Amino acid sequence: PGQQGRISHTDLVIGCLVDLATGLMTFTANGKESNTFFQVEPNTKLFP
Amino acid sequence: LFAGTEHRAIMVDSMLHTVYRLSRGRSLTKAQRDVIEDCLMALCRYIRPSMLQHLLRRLVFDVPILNEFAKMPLKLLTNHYERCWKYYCLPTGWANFGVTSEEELHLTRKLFWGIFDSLAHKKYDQELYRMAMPCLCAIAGALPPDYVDASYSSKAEKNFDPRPVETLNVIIPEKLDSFINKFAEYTHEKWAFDKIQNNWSYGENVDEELKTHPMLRPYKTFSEKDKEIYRWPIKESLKAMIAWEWTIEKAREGEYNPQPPDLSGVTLSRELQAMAEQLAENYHNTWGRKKKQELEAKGGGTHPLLVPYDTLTAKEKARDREKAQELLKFLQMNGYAVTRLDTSSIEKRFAFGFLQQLLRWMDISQEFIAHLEAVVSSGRVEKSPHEQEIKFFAKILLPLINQYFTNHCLYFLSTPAKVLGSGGHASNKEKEMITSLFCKLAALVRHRVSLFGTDAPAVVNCLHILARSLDARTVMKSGPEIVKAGLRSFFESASEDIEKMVENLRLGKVSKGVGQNLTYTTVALLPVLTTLFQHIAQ
Repeated sequence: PGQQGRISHTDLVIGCLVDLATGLMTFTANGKESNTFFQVEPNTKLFP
Repeated sequence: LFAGTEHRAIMVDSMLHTVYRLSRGRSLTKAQRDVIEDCLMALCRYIRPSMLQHLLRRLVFDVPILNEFAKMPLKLLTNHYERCWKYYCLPTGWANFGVTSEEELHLTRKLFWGIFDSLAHKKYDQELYRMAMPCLCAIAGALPPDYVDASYSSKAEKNFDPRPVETLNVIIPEKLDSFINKFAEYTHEKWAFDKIQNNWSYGENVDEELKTHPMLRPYKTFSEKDKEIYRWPIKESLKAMIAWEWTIEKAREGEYNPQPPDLSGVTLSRELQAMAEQLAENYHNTWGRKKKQELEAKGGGTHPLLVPYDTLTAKEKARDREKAQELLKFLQMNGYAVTRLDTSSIEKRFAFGFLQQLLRWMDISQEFIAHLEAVVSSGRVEKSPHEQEIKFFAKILLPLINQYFTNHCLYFLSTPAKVLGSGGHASNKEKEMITSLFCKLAALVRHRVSLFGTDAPAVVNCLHILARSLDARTVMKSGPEIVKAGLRSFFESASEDIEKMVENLRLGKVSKGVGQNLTYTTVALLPVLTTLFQHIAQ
């Protein structure tokens, strides 16, 4: 939270991981696992 | 090549300033001065309207004096506004140049009015009236008739010298002094809050490159002097504030960050914003005063930025206005209410005031013509002291009327149901005032064409244009009985003149009043009446 000192010199890096066999999608904030996850059916096409 | 200097507008403005200064230069021959003037004009042609804003402010300063050097700038501005009129007038504006910032519009209003008043007060000079014969007409065409300036108040102020009134002979409240003391303490606390927002933690260690001011110590350690030295700006400012006939009163008589954010959300009235503007302007005039006191040692090259705080660009306002707002909010919740017209937007419009001045000049025309015939009947006065007023009227006002109303005929005829013009429709008051002006001018010219002489063709052409501009339906349906009666009087007077004329053609009269009636009819009335009938039918 940066309602104070909102400007951040640091650059954010969001990482997206997908397991094609399990159809599972997960995210990392700066190497820290995020709570959000998705599950997709087989044959799904996904674009970054 | 200067056309696309958007990335170097700063250097362009510096160059324009330098060339303007060199034009305003002693020890320069006529040919030299002409070279500088030509270069400045040519650059202004190709330069974007936005860039010239600063030079327009400086010229708003200089030109209203109407001194010898005011000649060329009148031309520079005439050409600039004639070329770039759609940039100011139309909401869309020219493509690739944009639209006015509303500060240029405020400056344009001020320029128009200053030149107008100065030239009215000046004695007739053919050369000067000729330089303003290309006239404020370009400025008026650039200005929208419906332009409403955020602040419409008498400046009551005058190169530039601010003169404070010193009340130090009176006492000052020590309760007040302590109040500003605690306010400065709390402002130190907000300053620490601001460093925390900046994310830099003020530090015990001393270091210039962190910009962390080592000074930050327990408040108790401070040296007594620096306290009142740092105070003295605040004390001086508040002192000037209570000095300039602004009262502080108690609203309700007597008898670990900061949890509450001091936010701008609070609503403020237009007049309270005007008072904050005036207070910020007074703080900036005490500023410019100490600045000038420091600078007068060198005595030359006065800083151009030093100008009235409201006149200069609104960007600099934010800071002083914010301090004034937070202060007034603070003293309001405490209870120290600070107390120093409701003009409608319609009154604030440029066209409204322009028509007001035109009607006032029409009344002046009536009065000095009356005095003129009174002296002609007996006790003739050859002097004619209203000479300057007559010259102003004929040479300036009539051409201005013609051009302005020719350009903006649709705005006056426009109604919300049907909008002939691209943008805007005139108010009912403006319609009434133009109708009143037309009727007054008709009465003025009536039986006095010989008095007007060479200006009578101008009078009749202005009458034609005004007639085309009139929206009679609105006035007759919902309009003051004064204006309705004036228009009815015009019609009945025209009828009477025509019957008298047809009788004179019957030749029952011997064959002076008959010549006056015939010439007035033919030259002025019958054409104007024809034009009005055509406009009504259309």
